[PDB]
Amino acid sequence: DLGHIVKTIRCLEEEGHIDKSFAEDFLTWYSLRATHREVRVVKIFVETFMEDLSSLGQQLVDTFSESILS
Amino acid sequence: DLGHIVKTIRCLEEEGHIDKSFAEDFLTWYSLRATHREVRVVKIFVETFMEDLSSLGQQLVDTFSESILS
Repeated sequence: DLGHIVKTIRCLEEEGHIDKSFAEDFLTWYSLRATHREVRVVKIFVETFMEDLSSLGQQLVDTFSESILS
Repeated sequence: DLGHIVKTIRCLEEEGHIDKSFAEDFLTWYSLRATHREVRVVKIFVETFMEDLSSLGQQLVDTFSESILS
């Protein structure tokens, strides 16, 4: 979870939807003072995103592999 | 574009949908020998992903900001 949340927050930050400031605050909050249910809800959001990432990856691989190999 | 493609490929790699090997090959291919149309199609896939990232970011911010602030 924590590893997935950090990786996900990094993706967001790298494209400027959150500033480094919010990233830090989000992670400190998540780790220290997020209630058990708000963690469960964070996990849900991250899981949807993981599914979208899985899909893109499959798409890129499926669509371009043949070309990449030459 | 290129900056967005690299950032996007990094997100994928960080969660093991592609190995560092494919990342490198994908980027070299994209830059050097991807045809103009296959670039247009890559861009489309990346754009869908950018929309999914935008949404997650908004979701996290919208849902948790109040909590993060205390």
